[PDB]
Amino acid sequence: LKYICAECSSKLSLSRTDAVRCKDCGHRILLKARTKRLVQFEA
Amino acid sequence: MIVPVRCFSCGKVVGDKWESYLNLLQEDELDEGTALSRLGLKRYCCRRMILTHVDLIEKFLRYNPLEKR
Amino acid sequence: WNVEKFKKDFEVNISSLDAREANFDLINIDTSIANAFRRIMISEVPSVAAEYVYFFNNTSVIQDEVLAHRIGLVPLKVDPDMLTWVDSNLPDDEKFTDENTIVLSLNVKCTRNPDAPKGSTDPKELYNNAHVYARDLKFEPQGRQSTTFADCPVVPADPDILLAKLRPGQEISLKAHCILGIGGDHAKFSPVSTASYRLLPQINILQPIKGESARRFQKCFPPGVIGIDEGSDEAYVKDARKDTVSREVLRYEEFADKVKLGRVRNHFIFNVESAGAMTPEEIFFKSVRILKNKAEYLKNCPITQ
Amino acid sequence: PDREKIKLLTQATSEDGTSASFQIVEEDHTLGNALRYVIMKNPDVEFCGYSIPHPSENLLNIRIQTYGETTAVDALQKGLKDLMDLCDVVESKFTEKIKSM
Amino acid sequence: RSLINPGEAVGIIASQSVGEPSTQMTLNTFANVTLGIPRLRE
Amino acid sequence: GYVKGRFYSGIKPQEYYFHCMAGREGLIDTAVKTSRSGYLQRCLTKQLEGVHVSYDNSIRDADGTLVQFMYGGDAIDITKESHMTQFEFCLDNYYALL
Amino acid sequence: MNRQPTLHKASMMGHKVRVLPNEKTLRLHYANTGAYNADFDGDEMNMHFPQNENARAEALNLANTDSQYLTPTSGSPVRGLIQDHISAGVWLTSKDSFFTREQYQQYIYGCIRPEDGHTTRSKIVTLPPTIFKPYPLWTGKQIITTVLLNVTPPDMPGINLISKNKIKNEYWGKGSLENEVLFKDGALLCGILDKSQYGASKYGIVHSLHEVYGPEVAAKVLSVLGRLFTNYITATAFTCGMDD
Amino acid sequence: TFIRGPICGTDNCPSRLWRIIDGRRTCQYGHVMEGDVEFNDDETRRLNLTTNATGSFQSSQLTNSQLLQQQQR
Amino acid sequence: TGQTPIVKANLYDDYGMDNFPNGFNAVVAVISYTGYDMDDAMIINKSADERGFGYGTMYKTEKVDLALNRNRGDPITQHFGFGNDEWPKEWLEKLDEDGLPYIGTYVEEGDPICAYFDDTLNKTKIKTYHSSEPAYIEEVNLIGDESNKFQELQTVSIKYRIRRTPQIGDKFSSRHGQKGVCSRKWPTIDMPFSETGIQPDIIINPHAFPSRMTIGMFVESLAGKAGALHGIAQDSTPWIFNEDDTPADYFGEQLAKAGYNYHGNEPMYSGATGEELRADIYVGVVYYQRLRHMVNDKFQVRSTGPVNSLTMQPVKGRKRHGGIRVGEMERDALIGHGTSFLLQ
Amino acid sequence: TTCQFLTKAVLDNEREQLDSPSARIVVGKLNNVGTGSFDVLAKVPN
Amino acid sequence: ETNEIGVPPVFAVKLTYPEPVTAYNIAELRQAVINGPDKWPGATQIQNE
Amino acid sequence: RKDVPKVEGLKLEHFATGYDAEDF
Ligand SMILES: [Mg+2]
Ligand SMILES: [Zn+2]
Ligand SMILES: [Zn+2]
Ligand SMILES: [Zn+2]
Repeated sequence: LKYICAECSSKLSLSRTDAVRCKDCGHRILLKARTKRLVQFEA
Repeated sequence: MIVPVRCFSCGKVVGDKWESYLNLLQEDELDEGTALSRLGLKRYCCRRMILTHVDLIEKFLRYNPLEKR
Repeated sequence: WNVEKFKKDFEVNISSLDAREANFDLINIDTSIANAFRRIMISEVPSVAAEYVYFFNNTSVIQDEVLAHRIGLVPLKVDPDMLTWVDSNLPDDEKFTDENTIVLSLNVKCTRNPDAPKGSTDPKELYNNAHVYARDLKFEPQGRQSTTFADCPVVPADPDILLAKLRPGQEISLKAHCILGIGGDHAKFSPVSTASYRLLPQINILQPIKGESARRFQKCFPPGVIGIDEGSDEAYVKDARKDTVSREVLRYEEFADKVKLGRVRNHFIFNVESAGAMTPEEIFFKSVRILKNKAEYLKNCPITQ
Repeated sequence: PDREKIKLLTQATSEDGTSASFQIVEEDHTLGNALRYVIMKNPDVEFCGYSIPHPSENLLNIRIQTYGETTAVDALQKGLKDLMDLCDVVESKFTEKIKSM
Repeated sequence: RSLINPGEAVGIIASQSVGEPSTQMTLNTFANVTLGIPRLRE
Repeated sequence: GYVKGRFYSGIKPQEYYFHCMAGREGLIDTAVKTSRSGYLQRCLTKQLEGVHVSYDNSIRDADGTLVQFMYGGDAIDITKESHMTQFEFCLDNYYALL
Repeated sequence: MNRQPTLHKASMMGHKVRVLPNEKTLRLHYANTGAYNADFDGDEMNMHFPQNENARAEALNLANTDSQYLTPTSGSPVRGLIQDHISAGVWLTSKDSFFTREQYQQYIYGCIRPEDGHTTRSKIVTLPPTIFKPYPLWTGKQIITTVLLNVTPPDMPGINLISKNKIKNEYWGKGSLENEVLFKDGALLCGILDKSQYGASKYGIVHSLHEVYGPEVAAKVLSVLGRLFTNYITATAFTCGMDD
Repeated sequence: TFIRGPICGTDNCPSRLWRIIDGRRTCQYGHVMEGDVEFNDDETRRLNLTTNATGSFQSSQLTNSQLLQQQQR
Repeated sequence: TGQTPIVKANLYDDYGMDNFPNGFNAVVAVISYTGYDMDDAMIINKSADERGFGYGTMYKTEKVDLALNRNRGDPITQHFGFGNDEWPKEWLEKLDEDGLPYIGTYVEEGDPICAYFDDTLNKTKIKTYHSSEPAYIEEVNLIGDESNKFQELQTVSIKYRIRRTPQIGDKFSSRHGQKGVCSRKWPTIDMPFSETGIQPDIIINPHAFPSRMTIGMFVESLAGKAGALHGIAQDSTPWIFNEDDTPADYFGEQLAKAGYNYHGNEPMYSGATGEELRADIYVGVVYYQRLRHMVNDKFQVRSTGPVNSLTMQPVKGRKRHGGIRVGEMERDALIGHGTSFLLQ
Repeated sequence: TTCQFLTKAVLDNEREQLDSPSARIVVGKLNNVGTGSFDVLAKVPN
Repeated sequence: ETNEIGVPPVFAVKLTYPEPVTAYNIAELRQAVINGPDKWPGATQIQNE
Repeated sequence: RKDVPKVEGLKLEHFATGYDAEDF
């Protein structure tokens, strides 16, 4: 899933015209979580 | 943050002795002086890396947003 | 001067030899050449260490570029004769083949252990895979490398190197592309812990010290440097190879005109330690055979205008 | 072969070619002080010394001035031969001490 | 040969040679005549 | 205020307080050196600024107003005057100056 | 170049460009840190660039760093070497410095380099050694002679000068004469070199070379002495301990 | 990365006059627009002006008229 | 990589400042050797810097907002997320499918940070990274409204993590006001090695001392080398020593039992030529600390660019590529040279 | 004080003659001190 | 030298100088246009007649 | 006033490069 709640740390996702809060606490700040990508670095 | 792999001045691989230092300092109950020379830190450039290290990663780990507290 | 006047006087004399360090003397050679061997072993002798790190996923608390850097300083046990030299000219279509590269991989997830004894503290038995060591790097053969490296596999030379620390929910997943390189481009390719020399110290006594003062003369040195021969009771040099020269006698007013302190100036006591890839005696042959090839390559280029 | 390793300079060369000064690329005190020691043992070289014109960029200048018995370049190439026979003594003296250890 | 050159700026050079040494003495006092810049301001 | 200590063996707690009292007096003293000797140069330079040597070796103003009849009395540059009355040096090195 | 605050007119000079690789800061020589009053801990300097040929000829012929050796305040020099180069000339022009044949020619060529810039001869000329027997050595006062022999034009004779320095005769021992500096036809015979000679002091050696040979050979000798006291330091370096 | 505009003030284009080659605007095939420079003001009564393009000022917040009211219903 | 000092005062423990480390115990040689370290400049060993010596990292937070200019009652005029018309499709390489960037990407000056699809202009718009420094992206937060619904994600907060490696021009200091600029990074083969193989990390000039008179920095190098060898930390509160018990007679005595020189000197060879140096030189372990004011926040270059509108002159910049100044004091210097063509 | 020297000069109808090096920076001529102190003519034949 | 300055390669790219084309520099202004704006020595603009 | 006390119980922590603790 996309996002993560701040207060209770439960994964969730949102849609268009959907409320921006968690569904177990109603906290109003969501961290966009990290997915799998291919960033290249030089060691 | 975490123990560095290579010593800065000489280049000796020193990043693996950290848990074996905190074992010899806890279990066998030595000082800091015979413990370091037991691991084979004979200079004083590589000797200060184990001796004066502050393991500040253990405070950074408690702030974890991937598990409900 | 001639080479036969060098071949007769030159004398190597090995003191000890291990798989991690080496101590051997070089008598009767110039300082412009004994220093030329020291600068080659540090700077220009090739070795293997991971140059590129491709991050699939990292949600740990150590950020990416530090973790990419901490992988680069791990000494792999790959013989560097076994690979070949990457060409930094081509794009990725012809850059990495099965003969340039070695592919390493690392995949660790960490989650809670429900068999935790109550009130315990140590995360060896409070979490599952909480300490990411260096032995968790897995060798991945690509191409003909399954037949080539079938005898000896790619192991890091010191496996307990701590790379990260994890807590539940977190995961590391990367790939590393180890190549060849000399120590003059980055300090992770230098296949040597340290490599120095020192001229042999020379203690000569002028006035024959005797009695209780000679007993007070011996203790201003390491034990074993200065001896006192019985009979004549005069202080004599057992060996000055153990001298750790510190000028302790010159602090005393009643010894400052009996001893001069000097060197031998052609007696280079080398001391070579290895970082983990190669044998210490194999590096010194590689430094001699590079200065021979640095001359022979210069001997055949034409001299333009 | 390579045309860009060593090149003789024209602003500092005599007509008959008994005093010339080169410029080697990708060298330092590693070769430059080891080349300067074995050239000066040749008894026709009046003057020899290196100088690195800047430590940032990577060049190395050698100067050779002889008396007239030979050229500068023949004085250079006799040292490069004698350096190659000097590394071969140490390597041949080192296998003997490793094996007989 | 040690003469002045025509067209030179001696008006500027006179001002930057009274002012610029006067930076090295700024009111850092210990007959009784006025010293330093407050003499030079008068 | 007499401090009989030195910086090699260290000073006493009372002498440390007197020495910081005089060390601060230097830092405020530097804090006036910036702006006060800067208006002095501006008043001079704005007024002169055009006072140039003419081709008669006089020192004219910009609008033709005469100020001096020669530069300082002898038409001598200060940057070329240093070895003008060092007479023994011109004698000992006569041929190189010829 | 320019450095705020610009007090006197010799703080806006005109330099020739030398384009270096692999850095991000402007690089400056120590001889210009008398004019800008610069200290290398975070000082920032501007740099301008004239665009026509009129204002290009005037930053080379009127405002350059060669033409400004003496301020018009009183006439004293404001251009000369600093801290490590004054503590090296004391140790190199001392009586106790003896170089063999290899170390003599290495210090000469490492500073002079005839394949570019200034060497008014064609070859590199040397001097016969001081001690001839049993081991031919040179002295450190022949290195300053050989440097002044190659940068001076050949069709003018040497320089003659008697002067002093800041170290009295009592510090060396009895009967010494190392406080008197004597140049006889461009050859140092007596005395050691100090801040009074090749620093920013009046009536030294580089002030006299400015006055006999003109400004273009004054600011060449200042550069060549910069590199002789740099590579000499890198072989016989100079510390300052606790026991001092 | 471009910005549409005129063709060019010369016959030597068509283009969409791309953005800023530092200081002035440029066409695709090279020709720097001659001549105008990007303005900026580095430092009351609030007005309805929306200066965005190259530091020059634009008009009020009425768009093409009926489309905001046909699509709203 | 923070480190705790060896020579610490006793209020380092009772105030708890080992929780926030400031510096790193460097191995400092007091020597004039390179000729690049005169006038308050220092030399860092290159092959100690490339093992992470004083590696730093600067974070920086920008709040991407579109709830402004909204006139207190209007509908949600623009939304996050991708549209349905054409958009150049290399935006998808760096933006996720809701108009927010992928966590951990590598942004340069020109890459997008959010793609908000407008409605009153019917176009898939964009917002771009403005600063010229290549940064990553560490965290993105979705801030919701504290008031009622309004729920089309009007406020987002992005945090960029910027790498700061020790360059040439980066100020360092000791604990004694010896503030200096790193002037070159010296290769480790050219550094003066010791008789045990320890090349230094930082070479500082000996000419810095006798005008500043920092004799604390001479005793700190003895108490670090004596403290590293026997593995003890040293007390260095003021006013525990006096005239009779000086620290150089105390910290020198611990050095003599360890087999070193009583005055803190070491016999050290040269790196270029290979010969032994003349004097035994003076090394130690001095707790440094890395200053801010990196060189990357300082430089500035202009050829032609954005001007002012009233006077057609360049702007006051470093963020707008604006010219420097030629003041009223640099105008009076250009006349005094006699150059009236550099004045025009 | 700029208005004071301005109001005296307008009431006098004073022609400025552009001689000071601060007046030639306002108008934008070449200065008089130094290299702007003469004229350079060319010598064309025929 | 004493009369020099070390310009780093971030200033040696943005600073230009209008050097006109005559017969003696056409050998060098061709090599300086081909090098482009991001290789020193290069050039970053032309200007027609 | 009491002296800053001696740290007691020390031994040689620096040997020649090729020699060790047990040789001495
Ligand atoms: Mg400063
Ligand atoms: Zn929640
Ligand atoms: Zn070490
Ligand atoms: Zn166009």
